[PDB]
Amino acid sequence: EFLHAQEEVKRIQSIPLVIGQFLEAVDQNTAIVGSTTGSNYYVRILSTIDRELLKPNASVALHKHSNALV
Amino acid sequence: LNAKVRLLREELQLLQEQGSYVGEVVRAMDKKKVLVKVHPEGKFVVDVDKNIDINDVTPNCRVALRNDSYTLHKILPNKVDPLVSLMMVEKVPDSTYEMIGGLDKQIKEIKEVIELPVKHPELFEALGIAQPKGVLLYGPPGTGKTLLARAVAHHTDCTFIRVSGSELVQKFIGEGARMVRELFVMAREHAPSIIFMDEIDSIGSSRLEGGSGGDSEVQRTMLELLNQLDGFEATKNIKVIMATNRIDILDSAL
Amino acid sequence: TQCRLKLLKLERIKDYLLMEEEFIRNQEQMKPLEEKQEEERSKVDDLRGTPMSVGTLEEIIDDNHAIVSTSVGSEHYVSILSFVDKDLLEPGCSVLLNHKVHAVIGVLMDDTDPLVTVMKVEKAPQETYADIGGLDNQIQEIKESVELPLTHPEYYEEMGIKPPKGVILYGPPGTGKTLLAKAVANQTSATFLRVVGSELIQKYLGDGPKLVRELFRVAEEHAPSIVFIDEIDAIGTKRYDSNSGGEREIQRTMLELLNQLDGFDSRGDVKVIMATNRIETLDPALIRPGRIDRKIEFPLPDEKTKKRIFQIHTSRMTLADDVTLDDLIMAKDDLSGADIKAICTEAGLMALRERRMKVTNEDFKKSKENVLYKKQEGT
Amino acid sequence: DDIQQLLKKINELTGIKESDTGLAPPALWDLAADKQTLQSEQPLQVARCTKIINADSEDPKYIINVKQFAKFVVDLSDQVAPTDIEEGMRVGVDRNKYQIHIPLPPKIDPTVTMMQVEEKPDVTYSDVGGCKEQIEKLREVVETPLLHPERFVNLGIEPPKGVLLFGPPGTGKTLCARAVANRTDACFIRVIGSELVQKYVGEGARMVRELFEMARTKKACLIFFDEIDAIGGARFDDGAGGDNEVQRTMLELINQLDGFDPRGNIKVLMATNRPDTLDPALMRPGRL
Amino acid sequence: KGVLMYGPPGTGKTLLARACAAQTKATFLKLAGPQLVQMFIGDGAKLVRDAFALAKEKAPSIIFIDELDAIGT
Amino acid sequence: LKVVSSSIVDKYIGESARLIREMFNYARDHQPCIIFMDEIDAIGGRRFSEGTSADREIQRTLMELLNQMDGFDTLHRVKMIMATNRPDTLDPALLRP
Amino acid sequence: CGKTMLAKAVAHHTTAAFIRVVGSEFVQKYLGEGPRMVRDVFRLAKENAPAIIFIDEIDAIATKRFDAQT
Amino acid sequence: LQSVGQIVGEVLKQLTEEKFIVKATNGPRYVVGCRRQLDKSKLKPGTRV
Ligand SMILES: Nc1ncnc2c1ncn2[C@@H]1O[C@H](COP(=O)(O)OP(=O)(O)OP(=O)(O)O)[C@@H](O)[C@H]1O
Ligand SMILES: Nc1ncnc2c1ncn2[C@@H]1O[C@H](COP(=O)(O)OP(=O)(O)OP(=O)(O)O)[C@@H](O)[C@H]1O
Ligand SMILES: Nc1ncnc2c1ncn2[C@@H]1O[C@H](COP(=O)(O)OP(=O)(O)OP(=O)(O)O)[C@@H](O)[C@H]1O
Ligand SMILES: Nc1ncnc2c1ncn2[C@@H]1O[C@H](COP(=O)(O)OP(=O)(O)OP(=O)(O)O)[C@@H](O)[C@H]1O
Ligand SMILES: Nc1ncnc2c1ncn2[C@@H]1O[C@H](COP(=O)(O)OP(=O)(O)O)[C@@H](O)[C@H]1O
Ligand SMILES: [Mg+2]
Ligand SMILES: [Mg+2]
Ligand SMILES: [Mg+2]
Ligand SMILES: [Mg+2]
Repeated sequence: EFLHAQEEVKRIQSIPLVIGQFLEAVDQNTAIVGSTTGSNYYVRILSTIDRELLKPNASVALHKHSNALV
Repeated sequence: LNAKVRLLREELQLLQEQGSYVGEVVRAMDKKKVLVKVHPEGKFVVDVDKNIDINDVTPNCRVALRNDSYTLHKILPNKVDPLVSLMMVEKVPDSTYEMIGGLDKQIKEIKEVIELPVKHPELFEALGIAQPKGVLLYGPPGTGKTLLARAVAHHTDCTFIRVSGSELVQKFIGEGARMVRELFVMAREHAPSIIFMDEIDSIGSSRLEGGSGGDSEVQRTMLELLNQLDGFEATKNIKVIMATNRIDILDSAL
Repeated sequence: TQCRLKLLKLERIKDYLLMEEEFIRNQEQMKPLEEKQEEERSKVDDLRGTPMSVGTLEEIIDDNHAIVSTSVGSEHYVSILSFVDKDLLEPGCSVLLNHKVHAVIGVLMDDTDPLVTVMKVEKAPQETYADIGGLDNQIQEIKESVELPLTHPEYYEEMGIKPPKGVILYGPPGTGKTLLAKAVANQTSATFLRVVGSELIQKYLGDGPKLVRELFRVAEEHAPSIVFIDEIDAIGTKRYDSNSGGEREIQRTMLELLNQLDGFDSRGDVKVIMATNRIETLDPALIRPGRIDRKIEFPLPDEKTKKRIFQIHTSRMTLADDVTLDDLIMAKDDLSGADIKAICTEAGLMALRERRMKVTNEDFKKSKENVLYKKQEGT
Repeated sequence: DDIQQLLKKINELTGIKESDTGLAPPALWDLAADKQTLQSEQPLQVARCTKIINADSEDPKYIINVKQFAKFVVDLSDQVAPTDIEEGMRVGVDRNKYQIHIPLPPKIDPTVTMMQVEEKPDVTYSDVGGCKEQIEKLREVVETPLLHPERFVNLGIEPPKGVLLFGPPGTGKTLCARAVANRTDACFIRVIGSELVQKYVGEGARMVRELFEMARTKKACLIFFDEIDAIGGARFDDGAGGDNEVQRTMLELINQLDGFDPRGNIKVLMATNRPDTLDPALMRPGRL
Repeated sequence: KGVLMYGPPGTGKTLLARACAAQTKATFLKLAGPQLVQMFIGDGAKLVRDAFALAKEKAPSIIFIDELDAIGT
Repeated sequence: LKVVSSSIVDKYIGESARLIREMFNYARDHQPCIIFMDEIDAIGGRRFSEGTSADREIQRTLMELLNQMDGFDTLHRVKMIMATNRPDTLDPALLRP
Repeated sequence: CGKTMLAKAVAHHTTAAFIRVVGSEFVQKYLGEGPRMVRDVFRLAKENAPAIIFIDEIDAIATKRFDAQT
Repeated sequence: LQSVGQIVGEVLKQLTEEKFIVKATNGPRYVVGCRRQLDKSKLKPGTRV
């Protein structure tokens, strides 16, 4: 069921996504991103993600209307 | 294990709120309302969440902000100050007394003019003389006039402000016309401070014509303004350094 | 005496007011009057709503409607809502619109100016007159032009004559123009604006008149004010290249100053003090009697005066006994109170290279010889 | 102490501060504002008409150009007669169905120009000496035609429009105008010569343009160009576009007191002190 | 193609176009020289092109440009 | 292509560079091709090094034009005929052999 | 003289990644999209090291004057 | 009246086998899916879709 939950997360990564730009961590799962919509955001990061490919200034995907860094 | 898996099954519902806008606090009102500037948009006066004091809100710090009601959800970690940043866009690379050598006599003199009045102001109040501000260096270009200036500020432990006027700094500082005292607004907050010039004509005699005194404005004002600037004369932490190549050219008013 | 015979009636006015309010609160909803008012005020934060969008009032329609410009710049013909002082609604003012309904809930905020932090000064200039040595005529017309009309406005009214409007302090550099400025900033306790004459030239065209417009406006908002302009020469002699149109743009900057210094717009209670050391290069129309009324001149000090100055900076020091004040004064000649303080300051410093506190007769010889090459060299 | 008790209880039963009003009458206003929420047409998003497709047709159409800067074909008003709204006229539309509703209050553009309007100063015609032809010339051409317009039309003439005041500094060019400014009791709009020098190319000319648009509506104005030397220049070529900016603003001022533009009935004072500088086409009769 | 009218001021240049545009009845397009100078790049170019295109829709037309000194050398 | 230089200059936050970049794309595909530009002086000024935003804004579209003539992406069957009545004002790099 | 001449040579023999950008590509219509366009060309050079980036003209990018109002 | 409009953008760069990265007309870039009736060889960094 830990495995189940990891299969169940997936849905959030449903296409289509909005490419944005990671800016900086905050806590151990929340970060500051910037859509290519112009705005910034303070969103939850999706658990189970290579936590440290995340930093440099890497491109990321946000979940259209919720903006979760998936 | 139960707790962990419970979290991950519940998470999919946590990831549905529309997120949060990051604005910056401009300044607070009294009614537990705060004036906040949302990055890509205008400004909004907003309520604050009860868990964050109105005393932790401070003009210029970054704040989260609910994606609908716009309350101050949580204070973000990253405060943003330009003088801290601007100085890194001039890249004037600070050095040490070990790097400037073969000057010596000069090093020892600026220590009597900048180091002593910052560290031991009691020596000039006891002697009975007013603290000195203007300090003019001069010699052919590339004799270490800036190299020494960078250092002196590094051992004294003051903020070092290269002034140049370039419009790039005016994004960090404010508006051109009034921008004079506007610099002293940033120096004073990080005092003690050494505002630093770089009188051009370190490249030619075309900098001594066609305009007729282009960088001798950054000091005929700074310095005229630095005898009677606010109530900072009591504790004088803001020196000013300019450096030419030719000491004959300075405008007689200097 | 009579003032309490007046009180005995003022109180009754208030006791009556208390009758009405104390009864009509309980007639309203059997509660305090500020508790009913607080029921309403919380209900107004229901109307007001959260957030509150800042915007620009562009124009007022008499009908209690107004065209405002939100952040986007999109205009909206909205309505002017409850609990708004319509006398705080001028064009260009920042207003609080409802984020959702877009109607001016009002200007419930103290919109700030960052130009007043530059122009105004919250000083305490240590130098008061009595620290200006031996220039005494100078010390007074000034008091008759600035300080005295604010202390004793009954003399001028009793005589039946307007107080004089502005002064120009002019003379050779160093003599004490800006020192007199420090003195009168200290005392009067009027709002004291201060702008150097050079600051009236900036890169982009047209701002010259604009900066000049907004300098007086500031000083008008805070009346009674003093507007000192240190070194008004720099507007009209030294230039900076940055400005466009060259000298023609300098003129229109001056013509603006020249109007809003006299002009048409019925101003009042803003003194003006213009310092300068080139007065012969000012457009006469600027210093026309009735625009500026008194031209104090600052000649180089005498010999006995030049001794009171050199005696005033040395007063905070401890001089060795071999120091003859009268030998160092006459030694040089044609000293400004700036040169005097420059010889005092240097020598006192020579004593700080030696770790002493006795400025010796030789500290003043080295000093006097390093301010003379200073005057001789770099000319 | 007792007058301080007076203030204490005044606050205990009114209470004001950094609050938007005195809070005394607006407590009921509140209950009219709950009728301002029901007012659903409000908010009304403001735009401008630019082109009427059909007018004689049963179905008028318009082309609204809103502030999001997308353009819509729209219906006519839902009540206001379709005779009122011509093209150009700024007009407010509803934001849901971009339905034109309320004609304006046009020429927003007046923002700085707004502030040139005057509120009567404190000098009268007795406070001025040298009352020769000096002041009797000026009244004759600027004050008398607005108080008694019947005696100029019965004779069959038309009095002259503009009046140039010029003299050495401090001889009452402004004083004699501070004077006429209040006694006239007709709309008075003085511009300061330097305030028409703007930053951006041909913004100055816009300023002038908006100034007469505003003065033609208000029937019978004065405009009092004080100290015109800025934008008072005289055409000339030499070098790299000398004063080409300011110069063009003047051509706009010239052009609106003499072009085709009949113009309403607005008088104009110009007080220089350096008439030697004014452009001849600005100076000759029929404009001054 | 088009006639110029130049000379001293006030001799009656603007008076002749008034009389011309009221006696002929054609489509007469009034344009003053400083109305074409806009602050936004190229917008002054657009208004000129529009003017001539609006004159072709209404042809036969007469465009009277006043104050050619607002477009110097 | 017959191109009056005054028409490919508009006001939309750096859009006027697009048409030059675009006007060339079009030529490369349909080559052979001639692009004629009448009164090149409109977008072929000097340089200035002091002017306003309007001027630093045309100075981009020019600089752009000057790199689509001789950057890397060499042109092949494209011909271009400029025309002017004042070639004293043209940027020396536009008149460079 | 052969600025663009010489870099054109150096772009044949470089035996490395070579990312060539036109001076004006950095500007564009959509607001904020300039900064994101810059970040990209470096995060691409970073990954593909060793790499030369070559901007053909820096006359639209690093000019001496800036009007803060436009 | 049954048809609608489609948003014109460009293919910035193919990601996996089925997800592309396309840019809108303005900016908002997307990770997007695609009709399986399209020749995946024609879609390539540069083309419009
Ligand atoms: N008559 C004087 N009595 C006492 N001190 C003086 C006198 N004149 C000048 N000083 C000293 O010199 C210092 C600088 O002089 P001040 O600022 O008055 O020069 P200034 O005449 O304004 O010169 P500038 O023409 O450059 O404005 C003063 O702070 C003061 O201590
Ligand atoms: N004829 C007069 N009668 C009474 N007072 C006069 C007369 N002429 C000038 N004055 C006085 O001169 C003062 C200023 O005059 P005013 O400013 O009108 O001159 P001006 O022509 O406007 O000069 P400027 O060109 O400097 O604006 C007035 O306040 C007034 O007291
Ligand atoms: N030749 C004429 N016959 C009759 N009246 C004339 C004549 N010339 C001028 N006028 C009168 O003089 C007035 C001014 O002339 P007008 O406005 O045509 O000058 P303009 O040459 O167009 O001006 P500018 O050179 O300043 O642009 C006219 O309104 C007209 O009443
Ligand atoms: N040293 C040389 N040997 C051979 N050919 C040369 C040399 N220098 C220049 N050229 C030739 O002259 C042309 C000019 O050089 P290039 O095109 O690199 O100009 P550039 O310096 O990039 O000019 P710009 O300043 O316009 O960017 C080249 O295309 C080439 O034909
Ligand atoms: N006395 C010195 N000791 C060490 N390096 C020096 C010295 N003088 C000059 N240099 C070198 O020359 C560079 C330029 O000198 P600097 O005085 O900073 O420039 P400027 O010409 O603006 O005065 C320094 O950064 C340093 O590398
Ligand atoms: Mg002084
Ligand atoms: Mg006057
Ligand atoms: Mg005419
Ligand atoms: Mg090249």
